[PDB]
Amino acid sequence: TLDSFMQPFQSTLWLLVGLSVHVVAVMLYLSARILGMVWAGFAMIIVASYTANLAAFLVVDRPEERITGINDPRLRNPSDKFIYATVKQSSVDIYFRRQVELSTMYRHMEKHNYESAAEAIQAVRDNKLHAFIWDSAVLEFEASQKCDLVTTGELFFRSGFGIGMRKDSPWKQNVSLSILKSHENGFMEDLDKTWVRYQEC
Amino acid sequence: SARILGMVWAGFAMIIVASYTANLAAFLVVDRPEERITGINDPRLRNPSDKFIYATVKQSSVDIYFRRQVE
Amino acid sequence: WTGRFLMNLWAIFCMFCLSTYTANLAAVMVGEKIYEELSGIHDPKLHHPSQGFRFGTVRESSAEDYVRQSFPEMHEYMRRYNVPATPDGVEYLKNDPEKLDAFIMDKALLDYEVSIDADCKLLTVGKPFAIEGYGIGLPPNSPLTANISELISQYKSHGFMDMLHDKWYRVVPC
Amino acid sequence: WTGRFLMNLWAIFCMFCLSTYTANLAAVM
Amino acid sequence: MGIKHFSGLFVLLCIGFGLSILTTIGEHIV
Repeated sequence: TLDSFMQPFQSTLWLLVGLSVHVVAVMLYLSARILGMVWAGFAMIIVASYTANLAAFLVVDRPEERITGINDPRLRNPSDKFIYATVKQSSVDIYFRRQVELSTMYRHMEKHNYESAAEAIQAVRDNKLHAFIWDSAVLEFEASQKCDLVTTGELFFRSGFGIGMRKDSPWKQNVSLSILKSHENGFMEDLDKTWVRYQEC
Repeated sequence: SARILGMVWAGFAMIIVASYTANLAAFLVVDRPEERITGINDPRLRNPSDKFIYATVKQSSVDIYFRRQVE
Repeated sequence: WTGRFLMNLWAIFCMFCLSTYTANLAAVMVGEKIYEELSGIHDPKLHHPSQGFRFGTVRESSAEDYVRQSFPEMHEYMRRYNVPATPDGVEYLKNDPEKLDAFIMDKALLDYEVSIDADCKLLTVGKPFAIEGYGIGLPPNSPLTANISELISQYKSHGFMDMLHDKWYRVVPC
Repeated sequence: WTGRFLMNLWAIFCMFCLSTYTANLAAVM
Repeated sequence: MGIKHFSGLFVLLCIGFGLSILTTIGEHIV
């Protein structure tokens, strides 16, 4: 909020104004009308300039923080302030060693890296890394309970948590029928409300 | 009550002047129409209007090709 | 002494107040984006009726049949807000005065019909709920009941849907 | 009368000019 | 350019004050 008044180096302007006022007083003590008019005009001009500079500084706010997507500019050359860590030896590493274009990306993911979800999400609180790359439901849940960090960004690399069954197994169809009839009959929404999302946040 | 009324009126005039100055400065900063048409993917060059009737000489080289693209 | 202190305090306060007012006006005029806000499907904005909104759907169409028989308390609260077609629906909302104010219809058609309107007045809101899936319907056990299946699976796995999905759903910035 | 009106007009012109100058200074920033 | 403008204003004010003082001194005996 409006607190960086001294950060704008207003001390130098204040000192210059004080010195000029002292000089004007000395000159008037030592013609006075012209000097007084000059001082008044200088004060008005300085007021206008200070107001303009304050407005310009207020315009700048360092916006466009957080993140937008996976193809957004920041995620194509990490300098040193976006060291984002995957969770090496997962499916995620495999998926970053088989998408050719992402090569440079992958390189820096093989810099500082973790060996468990727990220490990772803790380090997000430890304020070193500024990102994380790991699947969806776990993330939204973790964001819910430990109401410290909000999910963001879009989705990519879609998929579906099916129910697996042996090839041409005797129930190859009936489970499909039931899952559809449920999946439209307002069941998954009920279960999702009761288990996957919370409201402490 | 003359002094209080005068002080209040002067404050109101100063507030009005400050608001007017702020609005004028914002309007001056805002004005930047420019934005000439650019290419093949533009909001102006993606949908019709009445202010952008653009043409091309009929039955000639461009128009034939520029018809097959179902996209 | 007292007069000088009072004058200095008054001048400093006036200068600071003018600067703060200028900053507040700059902030107020430098950005604005609010619109409305809907959290999801369960929000009491529509789940709890509030003196008769519109939020219309498409009669007997794909997504009405969900709320047909899962929240059976409010079908009468749709009934008079269902214009037949889709595109006349989407324009029925933009050509203000207000006639409708929310719209329930399958995602793909919506996301298309927001992306050729440079007026930019519309936007997808909220998070997805429920699911469906399109397909090609065949007569009762025609011979090509699986050749299409393996072929279209091969198409999808190949990387062919991407070509198309780029070719049509162009996302142009308003 | 005449002097007061002239002074008020000069003040209004000066205020408009100062506002324009401040706006220009902000724009050039 | 704010520092440059401030310095220019200060220089102009100093020159004007000096010229006014010199003129007043000259006209005092004139």
